[PDB]
Amino acid sequence: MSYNYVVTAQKPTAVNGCVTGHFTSAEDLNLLIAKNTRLEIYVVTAEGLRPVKEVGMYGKIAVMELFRPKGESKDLLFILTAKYNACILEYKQSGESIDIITRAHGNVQDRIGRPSETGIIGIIDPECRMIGLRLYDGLFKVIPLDRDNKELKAFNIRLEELHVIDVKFLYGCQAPTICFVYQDPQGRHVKTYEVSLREKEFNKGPWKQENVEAEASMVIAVPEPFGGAIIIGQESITYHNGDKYLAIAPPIIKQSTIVCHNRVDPNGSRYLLGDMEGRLFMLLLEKEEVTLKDLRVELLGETSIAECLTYLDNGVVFVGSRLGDSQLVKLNVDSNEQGSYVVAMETFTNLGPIVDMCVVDLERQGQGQLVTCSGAFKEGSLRIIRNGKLHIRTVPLYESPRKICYQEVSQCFGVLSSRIEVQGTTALRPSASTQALSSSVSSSKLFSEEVEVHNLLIIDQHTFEVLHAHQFLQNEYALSLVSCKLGKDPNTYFIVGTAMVYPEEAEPKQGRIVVFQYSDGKLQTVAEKEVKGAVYSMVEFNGKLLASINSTVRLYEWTTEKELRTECNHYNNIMALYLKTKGDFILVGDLMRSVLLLAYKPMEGNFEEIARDFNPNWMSAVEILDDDNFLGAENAFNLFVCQKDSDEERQHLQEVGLFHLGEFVNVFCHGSLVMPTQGSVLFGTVNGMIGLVTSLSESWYNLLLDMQNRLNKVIKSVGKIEHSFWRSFHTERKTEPATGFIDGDLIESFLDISRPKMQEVVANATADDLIKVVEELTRIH
Amino acid sequence: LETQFTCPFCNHEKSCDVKMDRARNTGVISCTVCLEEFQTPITYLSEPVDVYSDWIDACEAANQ
Amino acid sequence: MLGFLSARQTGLEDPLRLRRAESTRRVLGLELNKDRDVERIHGGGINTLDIEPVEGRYMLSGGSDGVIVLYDLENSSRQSYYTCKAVCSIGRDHPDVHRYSVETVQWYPHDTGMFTSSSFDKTLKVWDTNTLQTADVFNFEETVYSHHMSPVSTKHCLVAVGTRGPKVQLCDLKSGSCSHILQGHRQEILAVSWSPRYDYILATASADSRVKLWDVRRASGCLITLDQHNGKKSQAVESANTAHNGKVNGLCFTSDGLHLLTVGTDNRMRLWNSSNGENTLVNYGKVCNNSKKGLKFTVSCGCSSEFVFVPYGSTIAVYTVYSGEQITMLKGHYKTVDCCVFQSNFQELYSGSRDCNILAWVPSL
Amino acid sequence: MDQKLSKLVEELTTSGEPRLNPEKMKELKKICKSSEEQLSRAYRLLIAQLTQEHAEIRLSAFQIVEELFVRSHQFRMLVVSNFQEFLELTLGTDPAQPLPPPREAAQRLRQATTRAVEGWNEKFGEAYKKLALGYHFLRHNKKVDFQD
Ligand SMILES: [Zn+2]
Repeated sequence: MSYNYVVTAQKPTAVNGCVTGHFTSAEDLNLLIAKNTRLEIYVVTAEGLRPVKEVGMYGKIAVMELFRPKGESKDLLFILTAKYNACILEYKQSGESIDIITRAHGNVQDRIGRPSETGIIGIIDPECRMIGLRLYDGLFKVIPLDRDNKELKAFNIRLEELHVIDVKFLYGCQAPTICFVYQDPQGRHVKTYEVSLREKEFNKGPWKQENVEAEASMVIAVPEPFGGAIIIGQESITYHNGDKYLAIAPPIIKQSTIVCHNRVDPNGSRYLLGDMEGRLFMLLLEKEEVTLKDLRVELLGETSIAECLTYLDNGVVFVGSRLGDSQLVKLNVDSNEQGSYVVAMETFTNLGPIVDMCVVDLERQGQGQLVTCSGAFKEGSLRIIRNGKLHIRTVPLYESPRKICYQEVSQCFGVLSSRIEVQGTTALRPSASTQALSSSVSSSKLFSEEVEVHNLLIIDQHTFEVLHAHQFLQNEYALSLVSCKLGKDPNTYFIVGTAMVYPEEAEPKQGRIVVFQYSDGKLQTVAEKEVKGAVYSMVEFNGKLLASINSTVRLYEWTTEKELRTECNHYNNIMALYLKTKGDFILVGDLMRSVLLLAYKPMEGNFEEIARDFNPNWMSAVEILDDDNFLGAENAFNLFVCQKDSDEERQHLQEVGLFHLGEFVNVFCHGSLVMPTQGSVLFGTVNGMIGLVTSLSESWYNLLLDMQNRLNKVIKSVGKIEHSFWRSFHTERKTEPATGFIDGDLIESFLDISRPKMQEVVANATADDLIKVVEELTRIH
Repeated sequence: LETQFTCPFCNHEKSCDVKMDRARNTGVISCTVCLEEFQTPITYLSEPVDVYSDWIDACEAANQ
Repeated sequence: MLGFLSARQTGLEDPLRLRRAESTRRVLGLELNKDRDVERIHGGGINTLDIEPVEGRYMLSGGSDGVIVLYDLENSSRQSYYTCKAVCSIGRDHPDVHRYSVETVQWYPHDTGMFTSSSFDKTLKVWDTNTLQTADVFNFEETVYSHHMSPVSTKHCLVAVGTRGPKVQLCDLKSGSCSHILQGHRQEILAVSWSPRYDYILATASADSRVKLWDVRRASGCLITLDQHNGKKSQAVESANTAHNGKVNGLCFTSDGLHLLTVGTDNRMRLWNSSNGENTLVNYGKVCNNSKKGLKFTVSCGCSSEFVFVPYGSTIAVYTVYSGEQITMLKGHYKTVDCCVFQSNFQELYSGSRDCNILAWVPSL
Repeated sequence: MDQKLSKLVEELTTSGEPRLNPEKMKELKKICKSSEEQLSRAYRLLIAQLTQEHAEIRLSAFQIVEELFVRSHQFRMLVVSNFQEFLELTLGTDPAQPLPPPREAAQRLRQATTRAVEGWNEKFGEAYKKLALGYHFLRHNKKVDFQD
């Protein structure tokens, strides 16, 4: 059995939800921001935001909504976790002490059910008579609130429409009325029901179903003066009240789909709307003496790519982003002479989707340094991270970075990047690839709306300026990058694996491996090799190039002629997406077969499948910890450690460790951010968390385990969620308890308790010894 | 002599029908329920009992 | 698909999106297996297959010759080409072998240490998988057409058995009580299936052209009788309210258990709201079946769109459950296909037919 | 270029000769090697002939099919695509679809197709597992005497 210690080096930074209201006090205007596991409570002051609390939920917050039941002095907060832990929380401040008391809690996971495509939806009746959850197709779970529960007993109402896009509660309805857009083979239609808690079933809605736009994707419940709802689609905005049918098709919203909204006024006379391209629009409801007269949309300006947004007051809008830095912007009454009324007041750092990252000992110290490809289309950037607290630099690229590698000899970073051109083609903005000192385009003899143009950026590792930007072939996606010297020649090369992407196919049939050399400030194409598929991953393997074309993991040798020559192939993969190496061994992360311990036997010259895990885990990343431990990340936000067992049963890798991280790990890398534990594997996630995995010894792990159980007995979670449940390995077809992994955050929380609670933890050595142990554990990050 | 027989495979009574193709000297016995089929040579003296006989014999021989 | 990987890495799309989209794409690319084979041991047609619900590794197969073969589906060899070897076998030399055709075999849910097999020899045998010896036997006065254990019951462990008698038997594997019966059918009960959603809900399809849903805890007969027309042709319930215009010889709850797929000998498949038995009027066209016994067909799991794989002559017809659109015909069998079982982990299919073959269909590429 | 091909195939099959006349068969070989779609056009010609009611014509069509099978690989993929119907039309496995007259030509068709299927199982069985399935089905389910 394996022994692993996971700890959060950097807490998640991507905001997946933001709600405003009066949570802390009846007079305070609170901003509650849900970063993946962290709930941050700020008080909206006249300027900026004053953090009042930051709690760590044992759960990925999928829903976060504030509601005020009748007779309640201040808002209660409903949080649903991705593992379906529901909790109603109240803020209770006793002088200096701050407590988030769990007014109610429960688990609303149905044992069976297809999780809905559009994701978990959570809504609350505007009069706070119930909570409506859309977790599974064909069902609509209802948690009554008038029946004051402490267990959140819920009941499912069967919903005849099986593909529901969005759903809201309508305003000004005597009965709880849901209005939802759903997809059937005839098209997309908006329908209404009136939920009955007594009969526990739907009833005919106030107004019948109406056929809406093909991409009608958003429902906005308008307040009482207008009533009804507004449906936002890709091309049009419609407003329904049962007999009022207003419609507009503003050409300015056609270019990008609207993905978020928020109500500015209490009466809904104005709404904010963010698109995926970052544009912020104001949708205005013009009243007539009340009914609704006409709809207008005006482009306020541009912000970060907003996952969510919330109007606080005084023209201040919090734009919470998953793909870039969150923003606190000001909506001026008058334009800024560039057609934009939006002005950024503050920026909150967000390590966006950390797609790739490399540890570099830059400045020739003994300290590691993480250079991470963070963010996405317009918010893409490089982030440089050191221990100083964690200091984070930012190098805006204005295009999505995909891969990064460090070439120490050339004193530069090779960064794969991708930008969107609309039309032959035109760039939507000046991106880092276009702003290089020098530039080049591939002229390859091998091959002969909006499109993605992929580039290799050579970036100076002192000033982080784009020394060079080599654009790839038309419709060519660069997938992999490795900086290594092959064969026996001394030159160090940037080797880029690519794929030819056309709309007519689902899997690339064409691709090439291009060997560049960066010298004299120029990127010469040293070599090429047409291959018959997408080169998803490449790695240097004992001076050779181990690549993974669609399903084949094959090895190329660098000849004296400076060309790549195949030496061996392995075909027993669905798609070998991830490749790692230690010695003669290779670890192949597969799309859904999840690992394969391969070995290159040099005495013969082919691969040998040493072992495999036959559990169907869908992979996101993979790493090699020890000679016989293999870390892997599943797409269901789990870590698992496989071990070469000890006949044909020897070919079975045994999952000796399981853990639910709650984060989508995108990349592993050996290294540490500092100057007792064996090894150090940093990992980067989609929500921005950077974590760290280390191997422990047996007795120490047992002692730590004991501490984890004791703390679970002592420390009380916010939603009364059991820590073992939160860290239980979870997949749609499997559920196991955590084994072989110590939650470093929980252990490090041992410092943040008072001495009587420590003595409670250490009832059966002394507390000071364990304080020393946890301090030493904190030293590694 | 009955013409409908219990099937040795599914034990359904009178579920087996016998077809005598005399022109080709072949008898075909087929169960309606489990769709098991068997073909044997036949002579002009043969009867459905003989075809069912050859089927039972073939079953017992193959099951050794 | 590189778009799918990019969206997953960048967090644009939930990994759920890539997982279910790729599962659907794999199912659509189902084809005769290029490098896979299944060992042939049945002397007669395979009437039933069952891959174990946990770990999806081992497969049971009951043949018309009465033998039960236990296969390992994992490629424990290093080659890309492998044969699904037979681990165990209730052969003709076993002391407890079924004397006639095995018509249904089912792994015990929640644990692979036990399975069950019902035969036309009027027996439902419960086998210990380790020792491979009959742990129990239930004898019936009339031949068994089908049986099913609840895939959900942590509380009860009842086996619902449909024989040529008009009564649905409920055999308690907890202390052996086969006395419980359900009254309300009139001819042979050709199919039975527990709801995957509700613990005590059992759907039974019989040759009287009727499908009944029972709450086995209840004392008042069936809950719902499925009606083609939902009330257009309404009559006092003595012979009306038929699910099909022939024998209803196959049942299958969808993956979520909110709908029920019934296939009958009127060359029709129908989809029913499992909560009130209302016909959803999904067409499916003409689904050729003339089987005089139960027809075993399965639905897909863990995909963007649910699929149903129905034996269609000597082929497998793949339909979209909620639209009825015909996906394809898997065409590799030489005689009528008796059963198909779906491996949900890798979107694979295993079909047994009268030609003494178990054919594996794998996604291409 | 379909007219001459339909012609040549027609004189080859309708003649009823005991053995394939060599030079026009060589013309068929050349002009079938010419193009792949036209090779498959010859395959449709053979299939349409094989359904038609005469044992000698079916014999000629089957012997052409065997020539292309032993001579072409895409032909092997194309014919294994519907080997079930190929066996139904050659071997007369289904009692509801026996072989036309005359009896001598039908017997020669049975012998020739049994031996050709044996050769195909030996030579291309591993590359086409569906051919292995068909051979196994013939050898046990239909109990075809390969020693006859
Ligand atoms: Zn029979």
